[PDB]
Amino acid sequence: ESTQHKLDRIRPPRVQITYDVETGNAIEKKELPLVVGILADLMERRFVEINRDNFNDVLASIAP
Amino acid sequence: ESTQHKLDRIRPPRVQITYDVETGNAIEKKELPLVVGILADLMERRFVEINRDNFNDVLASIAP
Amino acid sequence: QKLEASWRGLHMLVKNTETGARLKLRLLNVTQKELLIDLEKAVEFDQSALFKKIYEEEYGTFGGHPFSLLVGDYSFGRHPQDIGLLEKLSNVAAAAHAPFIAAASPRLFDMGSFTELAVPRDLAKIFESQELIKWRAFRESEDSRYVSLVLPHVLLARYLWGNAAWALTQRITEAFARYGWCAAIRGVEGGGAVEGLPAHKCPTEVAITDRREKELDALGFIALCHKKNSDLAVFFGSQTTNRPRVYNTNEANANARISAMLPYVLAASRFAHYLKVIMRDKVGSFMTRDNVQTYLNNWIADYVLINDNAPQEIKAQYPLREARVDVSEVVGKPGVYRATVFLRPHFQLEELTASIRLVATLPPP
Amino acid sequence: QKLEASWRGLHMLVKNTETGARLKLRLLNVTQKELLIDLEKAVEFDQSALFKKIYEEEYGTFGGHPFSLLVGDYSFGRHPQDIGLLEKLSNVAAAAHAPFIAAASPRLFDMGSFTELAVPRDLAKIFESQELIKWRAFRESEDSRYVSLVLPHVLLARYLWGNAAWALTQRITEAFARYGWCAAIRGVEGGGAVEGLPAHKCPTEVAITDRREKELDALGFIALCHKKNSDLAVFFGSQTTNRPRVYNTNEANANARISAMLPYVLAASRFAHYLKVIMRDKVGSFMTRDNVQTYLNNWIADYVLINDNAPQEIKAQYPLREARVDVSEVVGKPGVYRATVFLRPHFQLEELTASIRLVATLPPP
Amino acid sequence: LIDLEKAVEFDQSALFKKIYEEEYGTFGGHPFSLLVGDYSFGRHPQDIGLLEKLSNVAAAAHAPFIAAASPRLFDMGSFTELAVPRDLAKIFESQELIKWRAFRESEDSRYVSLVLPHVLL
Repeated sequence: ESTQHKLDRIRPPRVQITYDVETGNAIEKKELPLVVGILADLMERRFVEINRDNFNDVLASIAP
Repeated sequence: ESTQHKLDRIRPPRVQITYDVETGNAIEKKELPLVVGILADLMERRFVEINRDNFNDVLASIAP
Repeated sequence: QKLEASWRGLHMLVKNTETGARLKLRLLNVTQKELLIDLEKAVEFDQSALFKKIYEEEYGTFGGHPFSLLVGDYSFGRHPQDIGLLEKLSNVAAAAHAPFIAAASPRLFDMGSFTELAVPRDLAKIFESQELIKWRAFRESEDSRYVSLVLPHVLLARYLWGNAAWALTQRITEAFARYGWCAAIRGVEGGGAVEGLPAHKCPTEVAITDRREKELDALGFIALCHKKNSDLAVFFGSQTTNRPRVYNTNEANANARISAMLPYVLAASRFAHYLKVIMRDKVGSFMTRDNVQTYLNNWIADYVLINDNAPQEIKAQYPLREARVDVSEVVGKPGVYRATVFLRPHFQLEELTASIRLVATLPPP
Repeated sequence: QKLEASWRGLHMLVKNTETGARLKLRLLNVTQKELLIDLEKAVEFDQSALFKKIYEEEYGTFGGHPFSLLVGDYSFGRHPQDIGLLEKLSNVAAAAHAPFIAAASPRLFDMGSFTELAVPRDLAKIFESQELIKWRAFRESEDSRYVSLVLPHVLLARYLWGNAAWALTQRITEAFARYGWCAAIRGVEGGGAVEGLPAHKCPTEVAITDRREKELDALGFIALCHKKNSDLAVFFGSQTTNRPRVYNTNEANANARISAMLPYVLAASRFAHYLKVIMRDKVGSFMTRDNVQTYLNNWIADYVLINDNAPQEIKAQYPLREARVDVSEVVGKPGVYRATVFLRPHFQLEELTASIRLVATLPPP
Repeated sequence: LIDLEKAVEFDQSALFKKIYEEEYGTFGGHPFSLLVGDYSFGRHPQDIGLLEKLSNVAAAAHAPFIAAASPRLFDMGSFTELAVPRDLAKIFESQELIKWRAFRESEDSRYVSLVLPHVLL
């Protein structure tokens, strides 16, 4: 809750002003990433995130 | 209230004359200054007005 | 250096600002730790020294001149107390409708200096770190639209580097002096030009490409971009730290996006200050709901410019392209009203995607 | 000081009031203890000297000019005899339809001086004390709507501080002189401005923020609010000490709220005085129930203004936006009637809650 | 100042009688067209108070009043210092000039003009 709206309730002034985003009847659209799980022969293990930046670090940690 | 309009009520003459500004349906437009609050590491303290004229005085009173 | 940079940055702002009847600078000498202590130890949010001085003494007092803007000569990193202080400051800024401007620390980017800003392949990847959970939460908050962070430092570690918040504040004060409103504070021609920089070497610590500037804008920062082979740098973006929410309607998305832009937030805050003052003057007068609505719509009409073909310098003088005030009664409470103030600003160019096509004949549009 | 303040406050009121055929000031020299003794020792409520002099000799006598208003140059604290005296005074004021105005003591707030008024976080918390049981009971009483308490003192302990009841009384007398009615006694533009104060330092002992003024209004006080950096202070509120009862219908809540407001209570009291005089003149004439109803509705029509778009100065001259008198017979009693007089005043602005929204397109209302 | 302050009512002062009643308000009178006061007015509270009362009398009779501004109004010992301040308007923001600003906002102040600086005789 914005502090502006807290002043609606806690000792409000006669002229109480807040800023609000006009959203009408819109609903929020949360987006999910695409997650690809890779199983390869390269309970305590884990799906380690891999990308172009850290690829060689993951190769080193696997140490084939 | 102008003293001219006081004479409308207090023992007025037969011919009572006042001066007035013709404003029609206009509303007054009070202007607010732009106020910039500066917070810098230079209840009892205060926001002291600073400008080109008193800059050195404020520097001295801060006394870095 | 650190003390000299603060005083010299302050002196440059004061010397280059047309202070007078319509423009005042007010200075509070306080350290970052003192601000943190005052905000954290307050018994209630409205009891802190900062809240009293910023909200109550000016915005909330008969005859006060509300703070239009707050500039903090501080850098904010990823440290938990830094983000906590930013959150408390955002709360105070939101209460008084006084947007707050400070500097991003290089530590926010896990950098020792902004000279490393061009090194990472992807900036957004940095801000996925678990160390930035609090920062992302702050970006999600409503009151974060009242906090803007600028980067990098500007030449005034053997060089005297200053906070770029001083330069952005100077852009704002120049815009007010020339036009009476603070929207025109970005771009080469839209008021974002910081001219006359020392030319010894980038006067802004690092060259920022167009793509990098866009990344930084998306991450909630206002970047100062040096024009190569010149003594000039430009604030291309004017994005607050607020991350707009994404909705299923075009109208809601557009409204969320513009409510996170510093120029428009500044204009809306100015209208909040004006509404406070004029309606306080109207308390106690004989007014119906219709009287209030007519008065407020009449008053705001003077700030509206319909002509979208007006030049830049004219549009800068009028914060609104459209406005409307709707007023309603509160049942059971004579003389008590609620209003909604819709403000449609003049919008500033953000992006352009262009396709060039050689043709033997021009196709119809 | 205390004697000088009383005489100087009185002299200022006398000098600044257009006394004449239509406006009279009458003075009773009496101490607070003497009033307490007279009211407590009366064998019956209508036997006290105050009741005789205020009700019987003017309101209750053929040819009398009823007291329109009573101003008491006294401060009332939380002491049991203070609240008891306030209650007895309220009874006399209610009987004669003559609202009483006096000063709140700082001791009512557990305060040595009103310079401490900004210190407490929450004023309403103070009035939960067990020491204020009698005060809360008084606020619950019907006749408390005829008592208003004003604070703080106004500059005329080394400074000559006066009762602000003098300033409020002056507002009332100016309103009557200019408009013939006493509704326009609050606000910057609605008649609440006290001008030309000594500017040496707050001329009203303490700055009162908007939020604190609203708190005080909710607690049953009329606060004088200094405009910062000026020689002006304003009565924003006009609330009596009465705490309105809360009901399950909008109409009952609205009626209870307005019946606790000093301007409307003053107007209703004036109509009570007029009804007493004119109906006393009609006793003994040949009149049916319908004759009485027609006469009273004809007489009151001159005070009604339907145009809600009239300016403030015009609305100040007409106490009513609507009125109706209903008369019924009393079975078995020829020539005996009962009437209900409904008065709908012009309502003054009390509160406004506004939401400011930046939009790319104006939504429909 | 004494005559204007001690009058029982605004129309009872000697100045009001002489300026309004005896000429503007009397059959056969020749109304005063203008009033000139050989006085200087500073920032002092009784100076501004006297100016306000004089403005009331001048407004009643429609007789504009002309006098001199004191250098003390500008926080100056002499008008030889008039070119010294960078910004004159800044001087009149002082808390010592609250009463002067209020007077400037009054309606009857249009019947008061203040001239400066002194002229060599």
